[PDB]
Amino acid sequence: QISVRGLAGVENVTELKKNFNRHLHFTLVKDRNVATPRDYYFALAHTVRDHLVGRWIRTQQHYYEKDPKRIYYLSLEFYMGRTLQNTMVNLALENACDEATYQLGLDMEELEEIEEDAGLGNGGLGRLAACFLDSMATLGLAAYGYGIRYEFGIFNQKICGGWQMEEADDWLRYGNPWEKARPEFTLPVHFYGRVEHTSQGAKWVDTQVVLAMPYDTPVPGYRNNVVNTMRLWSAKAPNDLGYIQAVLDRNLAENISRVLYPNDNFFEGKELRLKQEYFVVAATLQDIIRRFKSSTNFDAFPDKVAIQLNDTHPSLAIPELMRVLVDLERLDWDKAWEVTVKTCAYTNHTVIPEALERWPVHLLETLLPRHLQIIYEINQRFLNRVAAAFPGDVDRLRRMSLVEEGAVKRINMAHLCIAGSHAVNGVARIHSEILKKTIFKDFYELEPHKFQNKTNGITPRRWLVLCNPGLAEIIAERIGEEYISDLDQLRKLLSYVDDEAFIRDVAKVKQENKLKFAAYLEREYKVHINPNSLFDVQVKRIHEYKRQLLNCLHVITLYNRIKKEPNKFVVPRTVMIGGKAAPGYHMAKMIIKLITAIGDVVNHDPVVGDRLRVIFLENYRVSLAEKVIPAADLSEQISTAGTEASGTGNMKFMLNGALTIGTMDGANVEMAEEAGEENFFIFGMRVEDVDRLDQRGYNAQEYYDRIPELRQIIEQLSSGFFSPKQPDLFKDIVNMLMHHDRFKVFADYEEYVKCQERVSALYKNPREWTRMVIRNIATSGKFSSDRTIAQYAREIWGVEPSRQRLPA
Amino acid sequence: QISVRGLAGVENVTELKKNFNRHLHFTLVKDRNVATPRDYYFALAHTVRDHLVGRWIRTQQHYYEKDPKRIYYLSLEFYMGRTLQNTMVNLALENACDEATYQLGLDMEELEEIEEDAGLGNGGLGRLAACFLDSMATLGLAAYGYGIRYEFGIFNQKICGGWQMEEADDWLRYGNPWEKARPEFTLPVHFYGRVEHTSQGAKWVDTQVVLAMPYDTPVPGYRNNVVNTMRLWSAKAPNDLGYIQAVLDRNLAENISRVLYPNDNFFEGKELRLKQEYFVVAATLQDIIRRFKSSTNFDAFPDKVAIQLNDTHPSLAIPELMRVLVDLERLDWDKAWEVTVKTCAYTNHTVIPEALERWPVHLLETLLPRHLQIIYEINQRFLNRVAAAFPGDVDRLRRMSLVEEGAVKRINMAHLCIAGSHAVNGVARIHSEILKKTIFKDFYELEPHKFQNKTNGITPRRWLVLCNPGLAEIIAERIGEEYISDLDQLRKLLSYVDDEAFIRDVAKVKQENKLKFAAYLEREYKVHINPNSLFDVQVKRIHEYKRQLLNCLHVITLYNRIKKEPNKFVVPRTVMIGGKAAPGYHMAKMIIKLITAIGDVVNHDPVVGDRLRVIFLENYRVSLAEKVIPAADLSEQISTAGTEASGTGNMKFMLNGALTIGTMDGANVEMAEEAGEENFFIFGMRVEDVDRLDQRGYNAQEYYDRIPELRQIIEQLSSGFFSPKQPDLFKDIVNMLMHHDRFKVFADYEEYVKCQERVSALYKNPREWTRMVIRNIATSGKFSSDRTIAQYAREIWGVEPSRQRLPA
Ligand SMILES: OC[C@H]1O[C@@H]2O[C@H]3[C@H](O)[C@@H](O)[C@@H](O[C@H]4[C@H](O)[C@@H](O)[C@@H](O[C@H]5[C@H](O)[C@@H](O)[C@@H](O[C@H]6[C@H](O)[C@@H](O)[C@@H](O[C@H]7[C@H](O)[C@@H](O)[C@@H](O[C@H]8[C@H](O)[C@@H](O)[C@@H](O[C@H]9[C@H](O)[C@@H](O)[C@@H](O[C@H]1[C@H](O)[C@H]2O)O[C@@H]9CO)O[C@@H]8CO)O[C@@H]7CO)O[C@@H]6CO)O[C@@H]5CO)O[C@@H]4CO)O[C@@H]3CO
Ligand SMILES: OC[C@H]1O[C@@H]2O[C@H]3[C@H](O)[C@@H](O)[C@@H](O[C@H]4[C@H](O)[C@@H](O)[C@@H](O[C@H]5[C@H](O)[C@@H](O)[C@@H](O[C@H]6[C@H](O)[C@@H](O)[C@@H](O[C@H]7[C@H](O)[C@@H](O)[C@@H](O[C@H]8[C@H](O)[C@@H](O)[C@@H](O[C@H]9[C@H](O)[C@@H](O)[C@@H](O[C@H]1[C@H](O)[C@H]2O)O[C@@H]9CO)O[C@@H]8CO)O[C@@H]7CO)O[C@@H]6CO)O[C@@H]5CO)O[C@@H]4CO)O[C@@H]3CO
Ligand SMILES: *Cc1c(COP(=O)(O)O)cnc(C)c1O
Ligand SMILES: *Cc1c(COP(=O)(O)O)cnc(C)c1O
Repeated sequence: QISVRGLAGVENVTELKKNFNRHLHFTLVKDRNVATPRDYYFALAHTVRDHLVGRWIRTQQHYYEKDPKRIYYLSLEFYMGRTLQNTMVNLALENACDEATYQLGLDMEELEEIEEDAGLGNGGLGRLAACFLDSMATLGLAAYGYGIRYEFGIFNQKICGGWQMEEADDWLRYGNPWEKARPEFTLPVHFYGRVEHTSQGAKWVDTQVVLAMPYDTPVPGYRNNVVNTMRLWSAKAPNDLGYIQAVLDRNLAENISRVLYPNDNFFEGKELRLKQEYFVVAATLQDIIRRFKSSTNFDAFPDKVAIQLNDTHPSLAIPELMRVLVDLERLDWDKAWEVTVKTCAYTNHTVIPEALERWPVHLLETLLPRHLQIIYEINQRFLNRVAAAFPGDVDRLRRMSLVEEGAVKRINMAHLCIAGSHAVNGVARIHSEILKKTIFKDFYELEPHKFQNKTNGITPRRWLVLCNPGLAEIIAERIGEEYISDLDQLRKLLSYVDDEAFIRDVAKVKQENKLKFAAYLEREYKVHINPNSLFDVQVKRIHEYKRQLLNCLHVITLYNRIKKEPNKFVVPRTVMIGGKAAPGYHMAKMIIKLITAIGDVVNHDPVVGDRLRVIFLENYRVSLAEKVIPAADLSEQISTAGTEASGTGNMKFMLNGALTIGTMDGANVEMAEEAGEENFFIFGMRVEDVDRLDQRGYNAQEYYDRIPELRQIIEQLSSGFFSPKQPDLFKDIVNMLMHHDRFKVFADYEEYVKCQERVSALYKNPREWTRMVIRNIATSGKFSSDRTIAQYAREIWGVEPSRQRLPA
Repeated sequence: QISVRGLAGVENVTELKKNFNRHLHFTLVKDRNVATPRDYYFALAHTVRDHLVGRWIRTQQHYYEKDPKRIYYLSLEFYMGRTLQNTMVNLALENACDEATYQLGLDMEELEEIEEDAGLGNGGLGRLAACFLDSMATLGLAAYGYGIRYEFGIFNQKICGGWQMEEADDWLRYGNPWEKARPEFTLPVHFYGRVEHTSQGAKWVDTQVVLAMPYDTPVPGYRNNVVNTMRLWSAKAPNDLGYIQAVLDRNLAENISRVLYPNDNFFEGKELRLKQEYFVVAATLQDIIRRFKSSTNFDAFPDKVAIQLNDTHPSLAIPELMRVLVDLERLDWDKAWEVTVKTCAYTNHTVIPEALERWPVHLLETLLPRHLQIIYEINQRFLNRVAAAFPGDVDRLRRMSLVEEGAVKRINMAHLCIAGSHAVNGVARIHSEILKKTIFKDFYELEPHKFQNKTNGITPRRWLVLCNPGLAEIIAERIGEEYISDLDQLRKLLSYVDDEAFIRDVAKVKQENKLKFAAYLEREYKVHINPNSLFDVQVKRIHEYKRQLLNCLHVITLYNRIKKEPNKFVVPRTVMIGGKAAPGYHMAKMIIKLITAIGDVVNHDPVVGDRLRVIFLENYRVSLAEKVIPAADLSEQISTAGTEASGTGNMKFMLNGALTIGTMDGANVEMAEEAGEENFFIFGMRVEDVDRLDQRGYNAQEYYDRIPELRQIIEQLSSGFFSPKQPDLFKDIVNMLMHHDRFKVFADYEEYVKCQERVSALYKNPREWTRMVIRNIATSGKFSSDRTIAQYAREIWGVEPSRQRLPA
């Protein structure tokens, strides 16, 4: 059908159809007369999977022969989403399969919707891991993704009475055709026990043992025949056992890989979570070393191994690597430490205090006794270095210690990471500067060379070609298909900004996406949106710093203004807000309720008509993002300046033809810088403005007294205007806004509303709106994860990326 | 290589080899240079599996079209063993695969040993289910085996210090290629709740829900292209959910199908066990009814459905069927009951009191409230019938009640079964007569027509062709291969009893089996048996009624006699005793220890040389039985008369060329009757003898005082002769033997020892021993499960078996 979607081919198509039938018959054991749609999905999934195996085996074969430096990406999260379509795209089988399935009388799109999302992530951090795997494979790097195979990923969100209800994400129920169990690589992981000191050194003994079984999932590069591996560990109990109970208690050990903690940028010092962090770390390292010894001095270890820590979650890799080298390989501490620092690198993802991992000493003391001793030793030698560089600065020592004193002694994992890594990077220029000027100022002054920046990016394969084939096509029609793996080329579209034909096509693709999505809402959610209105969407995890509330205030303002002048003209808008709230985050759940409550009032007001609709996008996840983003006109990125490290959703919207309204926060700064501030809708306080507001003191009351429209909104919330049967339902919201708002929602209200008016004014001029859109798309090249990965490779891992196709 | 093993074939072999490679490449994702032996086993397993699918789909297709009466075999146990070789045999692919694997440079036997046993059974009862499935498929019956898919089957037994150590049987760890998950047939099962009475009748409400997911395993008939199904249910928690714990608590619901209770002929009133019994029953019935409505009056239900209860374990099918018909389909009680009785049949497996299921009323009251009411109602109407037939016999009423009074009110499930079934059968003639004369005398007098006998049998496919191809061949060489599916033809061998060539061949096959097994013991168990000695083996679950102890007394006698006259000649013997002891059955575990203790003394006595060896066969199971049985010369079947309902191991030994020494118990009676008492080594008390011994009173001391040799043995056990470091280790054994032996071990000692001497005398005459052997094999035809199943079909289910081959 469309060019960028691959060639069909007589032989190719008849080859797929026959294999589809082989699998339906032999693999699923069924015939066309009893086959269920799920059966069809599986037949196709196995057929496509077969085209990966040859390349997967030869790629892993290639690395064994050439023996290149290996990149190990450790993360407790891999927000993969669906993989059927992504695999077809990277293999160029999309049109062929579409045709073959067509001839077999089946709609492929219907079959793809049957696939369960691999929701092994919470949000930004886990999606970055997923995009990185794709880019690493597309750039020919010998990379391995390592994490945990959770039986249950992020929970499925259902709204009842306007409230969020959590449901277990049993994604493995019908089976996963993409994974391959490798029982022969099972390894033991130790917990508890005690440390024994002998003549030969320390000995960790009397430990409880848990087995780690790996499941490999293929990761195809884009049209280069490279297939890397993502290895996920699963917890199994040893077989070595009144009798019934002993057998049933095996579930205790296997609960380690049972469920993903649903926290987004928030620390929970639970034991189960620590066990998970050590489990993935211990099993991965043994696999790493094993693979290494098959190439005994570890002096060459750093030249053959690079270990990237995605946040502090896998920070135990540092003391674990030391333990093995010192306790097992018998290297001397200093040599061991040199090796450790040279192979490990750390990526920081946030600056908010509640997200920092600080594990109680008593917990590490019981669970990982030897690791605690190693951490103390690391701390000792590290503070000796600080003391020597900054003589007499006793305060600096307390601040830099990996150990935090107080009622409860804790270990600061972020400090552990900085000390044990040769590189520490932020995820956006502004975030990286803040790390050097605030949070890690002391460390930066001690070792300025370790700190770097690596602005995040997204993969143009899944986030453009896959989710917006219509836009990918009209772009390919003018500049070719090379940009798909070299997004910078998108700049060439800059000379089509005045092209009438292009303007019409870009505007038409968007319109089509909106129509398709507008229908989607009625089908599986029976709604009533007007596809001619402006699609105003804010989708991301629900959090106070994200300020979904500021968005809510604007929506209530629009409503009040309409009611004030019913017969005045206003640009119609469909406001969509979606995202999951972590269970137990009360405020976050109150916000979802408030949003649905507003929709309940606004959506049923005869006077408003279809000029304003408020929709809460239920169960937001990767597969839903692939749908709503291509259909958006306005991207809401309004976090208080200095709180959103980088953000990646913002890049998704820019690449897909939506305009951005946001603060100078995270990557927003670099995006506006690339497109030109005039092509961005920037508003609100900048970082410094937040700073001198705190020094002076934030008094929300001041804004309430000076802004009539704001005052009215607050009075409506308090009086029960949005909760008739429960007048004080939102007393907590108002209370927080008026007396304890850490994120200064009122401070940016006026500027936000005004900027929103300029957005509406521009939407009234279709041609100019679209021309600004073209300028955003044309400059979104920098935000491709290919660029990001190429920088990590050259500036951190010390390996050269290659686009050379591997033999077919 | 051998005739009965199928034809190779040019096309056939090159077709297997290529498919073997397809699977190794595409299914296991590997190449010959990294493939592990397990990988090879799986490639072959998937290849063979592919040859089943066509027939499996057409067989199930056939039944749908013809719509024959369906047989549902309910059992909580299916002792399947390995299925790779069995499948090849029934498909006649054994030689072809052997050749194809040979050409690929692989030893098939080595690959078969990699397969895990499906140990979803304890012993006799579960193996009978397995043999029945094979026969039902071989006789073209539209039969379905229904049970539970236990994550952990019978535990693996390991001996340490002479003691039994239990290990979890994690048989699904590497995966099961034979099963097929059918998520679309998932059904809900209810527990707890309460009964609500309305205008429309009773309503079971506020129940906890557990889902039942089926996994189908193919069951191939012998060379007839029929492939039946064994559907095993797995417990899953519903998805409808502080947050972490709720997710982790899902394991509570899923623990229902986690492990098989390891009890052999012993009742454990545990809640988990009851839940298992209802779980398999409720899910199976819904499946049965669903399939029925697709052929609404249930008057025809009994003509289209037969439900066989393997013991009382699935007895809840009776009140469950009533519940559905009355509470859901709204039929009137009497009609419902007529239907129930006509579709259900019950098979009794034992008469020992400790095996009878008596569930506490309070348990059924909490877990299955409505079922308790239905049982009470059934009991009421049933006793009204007894009262009418036996006016004034108040005692008879108490005895027959399904409800047993006392400190704790219980429900007698066996009484429930008799009342709700149109047929009740014993498993051996003598066992069935005992049911009518004792245990169920009252029921028999009330309804003599319900009671029947169906002597057990074993499948000649697995128990001859598969485990003893050498014997199968030399027999086929003279009478053809028709006997494999018509064992009666084995009688034709009766006219070869004087044939010199046959005598030499039969004796040679045995010798070969003994050599192969004698080596096996050294390889994986590093032992030292003499293959020229008589193989004396007793393999079965360890139990006091089985009297492994009587065997022990004989072994100690032989030893003491040798030590008395060291230079006297005695026929050398290798005594093998194997079997698992249920955990918590103290006495059973003491017996295993005693056996190993004897071996420790006997096996290291220089004076004994290799004239006497005592070996304890570790981890006895189906796959081990297939090895030791073909190699045995003497089969020990010495249970106290009247305790072993039937036995099936006895039939296995007879079919494989071993002579039998045993009591007139269970099927032993019918076997000796078929071969002729002169060709059997019968000894000990008969049922009546046990009876007048009890009436008089059993005084073990009397035997101890009158038998010098017996006295010496007891003194040795007490003095610590077999436990030097622990003098009173066996004080409990002696105590039980002397004061509380329910099984009268001493009563049969003298006769047992003497009979054992006649066995030795016969072994000294090779030619005559072998001629007697031929007479046993030649008459073992009656014990084929094909005969057994044909009788169930005609006399109980009302369906005609057929040997007609189904189109290929
Ligand atoms: O594995 C090492 C030890 O681990 C564990 O210790 C951890 C603590 O439990 C944890 O609380 C935290 O320590 C913090 C501490 O609690 C806070 O009080 C604070 O401490 C600062 C203090 O307030 C400042 O005064 C200053 O200390 C200076 C000190 O006053 C000054 O005298 C000098 O110190 C020199 C010593 O005087 C001199 O004897 C010599 O010390 C040798 C030592 O003899 C030798 O054995 C070896 O150290 C051994 C040690 O002896 C063992 O006891 C064992 O220690 C472990 C603890 O038991 C654990 O509880 O093993 C050690 C091996 O490393 O080597 C020493 C020299 O390296 O030289 C000293 C010169 O440095 O100068 C210091 C300047 O630092 O600073 C203190 C730190 O800011 O803050 C602490 C950090 O948060 O973390 C501990 C692990 O780091
Ligand atoms: O669902 C039915 C009931 O279920 C539950 O009851 C069970 C008991 O809990 C459990 O213990 C066991 O019962 C045993 C009992 O505990 C023992 O004591 C013993 O009882 C025997 C007794 O010792 C003997 O004397 C003899 O009883 C005779 C009786 O003495 C004599 O009078 C005559 O009985 C006639 C009645 O007199 C007459 O009124 C009439 O009864 C009607 C009844 O009116 C009508 O409602 C209906 O029965 C209802 C009943 O009324 C409800 O209470 C309800 O009963 C349930 C219990 O509540 C549960 O606890 O529902 C019933 C619906 O079936 O129909 C009755 C007639 O069928 O006619 C009677 C003529 O039969 O004769 C009897 C002769 O039997 O024998 C007793 C039994 O041997 O042994 C009991 C069995 O172990 O089991 C109970 C369920 O079976
Ligand atoms: C891209 C993405 C995110 C990250 O969004 P931000 O707005 O940067 O927080 C979160 N969830 C999903 C499903 C995503 O696709
Ligand atoms: C045949 C068999 C049994 C039954 O043996 P009996 O001696 O009748 O109790 C038990 N276990 C296995 C493994 C069997 O093969």
